Amino acid sequence: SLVNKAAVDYFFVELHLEAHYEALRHFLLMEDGEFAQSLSDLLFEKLGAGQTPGELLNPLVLNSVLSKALQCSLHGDTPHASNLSLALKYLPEVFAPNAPDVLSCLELRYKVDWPLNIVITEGCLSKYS
Amino acid sequence: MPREIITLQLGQCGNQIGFEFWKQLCAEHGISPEGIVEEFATEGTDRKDVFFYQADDEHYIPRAVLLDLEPRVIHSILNSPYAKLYNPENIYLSEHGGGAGNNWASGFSQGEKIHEDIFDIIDREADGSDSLEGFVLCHSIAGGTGSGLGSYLLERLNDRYPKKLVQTYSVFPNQDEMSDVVVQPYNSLLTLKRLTQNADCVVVLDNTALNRIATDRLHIQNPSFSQINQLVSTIMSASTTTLRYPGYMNNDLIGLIASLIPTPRLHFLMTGYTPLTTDQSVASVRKTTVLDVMRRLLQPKNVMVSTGRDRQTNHCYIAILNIIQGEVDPTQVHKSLQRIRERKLANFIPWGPASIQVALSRKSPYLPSAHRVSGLMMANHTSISSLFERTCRQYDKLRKREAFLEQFRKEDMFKDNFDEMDTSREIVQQLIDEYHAATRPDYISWG
Amino acid sequence: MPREIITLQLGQCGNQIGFEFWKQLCAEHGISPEGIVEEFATEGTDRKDVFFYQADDEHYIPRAVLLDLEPRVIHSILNSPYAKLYNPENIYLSEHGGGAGNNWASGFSQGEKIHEDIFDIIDREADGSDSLEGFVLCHSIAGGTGSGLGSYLLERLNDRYPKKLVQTYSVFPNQDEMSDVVVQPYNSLLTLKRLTQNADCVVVLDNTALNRIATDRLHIQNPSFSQINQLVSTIMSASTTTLRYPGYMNNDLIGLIASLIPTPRLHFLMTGYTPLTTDQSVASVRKTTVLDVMRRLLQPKNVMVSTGRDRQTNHCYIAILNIIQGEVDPTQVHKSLQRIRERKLANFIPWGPASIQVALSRKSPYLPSAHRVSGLMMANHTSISSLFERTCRQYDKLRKREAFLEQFRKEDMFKDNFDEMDTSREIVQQLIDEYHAATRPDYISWGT
Amino acid sequence: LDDTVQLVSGFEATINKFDKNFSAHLLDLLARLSIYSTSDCEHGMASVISRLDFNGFYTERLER
Repeated sequence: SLVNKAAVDYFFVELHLEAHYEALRHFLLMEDGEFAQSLSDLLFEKLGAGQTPGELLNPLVLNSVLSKALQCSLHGDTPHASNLSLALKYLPEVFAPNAPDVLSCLELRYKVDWPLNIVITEGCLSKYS
Repeated sequence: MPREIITLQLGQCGNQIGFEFWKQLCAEHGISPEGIVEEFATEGTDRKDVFFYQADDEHYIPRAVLLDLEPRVIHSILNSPYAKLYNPENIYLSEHGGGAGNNWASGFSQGEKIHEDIFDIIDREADGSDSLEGFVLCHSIAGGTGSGLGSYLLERLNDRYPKKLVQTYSVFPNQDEMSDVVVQPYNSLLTLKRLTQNADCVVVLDNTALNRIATDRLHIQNPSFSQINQLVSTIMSASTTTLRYPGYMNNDLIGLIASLIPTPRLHFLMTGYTPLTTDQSVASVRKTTVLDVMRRLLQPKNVMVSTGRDRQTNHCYIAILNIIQGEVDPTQVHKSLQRIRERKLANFIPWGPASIQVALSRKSPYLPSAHRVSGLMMANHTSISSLFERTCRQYDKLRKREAFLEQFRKEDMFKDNFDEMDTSREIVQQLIDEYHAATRPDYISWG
Repeated sequence: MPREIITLQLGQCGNQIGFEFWKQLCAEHGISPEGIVEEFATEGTDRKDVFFYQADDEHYIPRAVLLDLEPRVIHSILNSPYAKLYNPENIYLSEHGGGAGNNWASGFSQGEKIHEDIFDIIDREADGSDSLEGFVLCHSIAGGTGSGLGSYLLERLNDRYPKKLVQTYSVFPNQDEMSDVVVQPYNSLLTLKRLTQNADCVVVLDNTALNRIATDRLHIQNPSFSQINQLVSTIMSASTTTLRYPGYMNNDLIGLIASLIPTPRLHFLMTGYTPLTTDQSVASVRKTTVLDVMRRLLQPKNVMVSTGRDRQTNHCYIAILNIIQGEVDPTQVHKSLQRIRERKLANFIPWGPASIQVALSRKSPYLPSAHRVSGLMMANHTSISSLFERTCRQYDKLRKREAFLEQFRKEDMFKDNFDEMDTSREIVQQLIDEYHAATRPDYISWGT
Repeated sequence: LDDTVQLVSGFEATINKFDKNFSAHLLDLLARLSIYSTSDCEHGMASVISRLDFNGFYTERLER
């Protein structure tokens, strides 16, 4: 019981588990509504224009979209928003028209340091993505 | 990015509504009456850029262009707490101070004379907007200044931003209250004309409903035009909180309005709010449940539209979306839906899918909310036609009676006849009928 | 060594503007009105030699030459606190005291009469300068003396240092207001001519724009002539900052104007400053943001050049360098760029390389900044052509009417004809056309 | 001083060729900076690039 109590205190104060959950809410849950709106508009413009993953998921395009969404977001400049990264699961050759899963190649990863990576597992980060 | 809204305040009522809107936004964001963020306003979570522009890193200026044909309203604004909120270069006051004589046509002609200045103001406010969607004009249709200048502002916004949407909040005259603006039905007709020709969406605000709400809910025996405009500004603030406090949902205007506007012509929306509380009753934070909220929403005292008692047409809501802000339990929403179904509290259109959309929005951290849960409803309801039909009938009655036309006869547009008012009334009647038609299965073939 | 700047002060208005410019430079460098380095000027990072010359081993004298055709202004300079700032050999006063009669040609003839004194001043300032870059002439285009004598000074600076760069901050007269100086349009044309021919970069200071900036930004309802001269001096300071404040980049006037001046003819620059404040308005430290600064600098109401709002022509900057000092948030810069792009607040040149150079420098402890963070932009912008084209058109309108030529006919330069006014109008028109071309890709062929 | 015009035009052509080579090397540097800014989504590096390429002269050359 003493070990468990001290571990809870360590995780909350030292490992900032609550702060990690807050970061997940800010970035992964699209709490920055302006960033989410800009991302959604850019995504639907690219999908409707038929941009390929190599064109849409190009690091220059993804970085520009992320930068614009963060600059337009009140929370986009927050250090919790800085933990967000737009990654590609796979590179489609062509954006399939009217496919709802067209943008399923994008993954948002959250980095967990030791020992938090014991609790925030790679499976958990994959589910969040 | 947020869809920024430029607020155009026209005439006494429009300027009062703009002033109260800027006051409410300042209070929610912790902005002083001078446009400076208060030291207590540490929650940088509000979206000022939707409605306000930054003049500097510290001074917030409303993205508002003030256009009036009568100096009285501009002087009242400069004596209001929001006098420093608006850019003084974005405030147009007629030098002659003679007003529009309660004539919509005179106000419109003055707006045309101040068209360049007004559109320069609108462009200056737009440049302060990072992703300006378009302009929202708040005005009354019953006066001379607020009606004519509001129509002028709508026209100039359509001319300058022809590829941008132009929505108006046009206050139609109270039909249960004796309007001091005897020419109010003509002014209302001219404003509806301008909304039909130069606006893309007209939200009908019946001053009769504002007065009824003030009487029954605010205990105001005689709601003033200023009090009605301040109520409208409070309603707009509550409906726009999700725009001003970005979150997981309802981060854009189009997402909120998509469920409400079935056709470009069928753009007459009804509103609902819950829980409804009087400004004086802030003291008791009622633990209103979603079931309690939904029950209060069905009360006519909280509806911002004064529909006539049509006995022949069973006017109904086609769809209702309630955006609820504050502490809301999803289980309370479920219980609310259960109670509504058992009570058959909402009828929907039978010809297509319709539901209650739920948007969750954060509250302003700087403004204490007297309500644990609050909500705005946007709904397409055929009873909204009764407000438009009543406005059209009043316009036709005034034109047919030449009532107060001598004040209008001073302006060239209304000097010889009110035929423009009667044609406007007919167009508004057709719009009302289309909004009523959208409650029916044959709406698929409308137009 | 610093890139020294010789200040040429012409006529009453030009001499007042030059005096206020030298005062501002001294304040920024911590030089007293008597030429003594202030004790507070402990930051030895400033280039005093840019704006002051050493007259002896102990006395630093501003590189200012006071030239007038009327003795009143020269006597006022010698009776001003800056009397010891100027080299007494650099002060030319016409013995006749009659001035130029508000005639540009008379001012030019007086400059010719005072040519020896002015070029002696320029040579003395150059020899006192270890690495003299060139001369900057501060004058008004609306009078008679300050315009003609200013053009004479520009000519003599070009003659003496033909291999050295000469940047000027040349204030062109307002062309939309009816000048009480009927020959002002000729004067304005002559000043724009001299800026086109003998300057490498001309920052146009429109007194109409100065008044607009005072009203909208400084909240000055009625800008005084002294306030207009101080606005012109502020514009000159902003255009000369890279010469006067040495850093990693743009350490010389020629280096400063090289990035701004793609072709020799397209040398008409417009300026903008933000935040603009009147001397009286120091009280409120406005938290000006980078977005607010950039927007006001691009706003004609805050720009020290009064370009009309042309809706049809995309007037543009040939080059802009912003030296920004103070607290700047990268996220605020990003939001500022986003808002600028959405509002299209700045058009850039399409025909050549241009960028914002950034040098980080400590601020002068001697110059009080009204802003927690401030920045100066020096830019070559095609919208300055709208001032020069309007000045040229007004000049042609006056010359075709022989307006106010009787005052010029008193001087030998204008006794027989007004050909100098027509040549000045043509030069100012060519300068306007070249500056407008510099906003376009075809600027490579401008003047062909 | 102005054959002198011919000498000036030849000098200008040589200067333009040197400028082309300098611009090519600068464009390669800018391209590498752009790649770095695009990999890490670093808005700071995009702001640095916008400082170096405010008129976009080197952006097109790096893309080319």
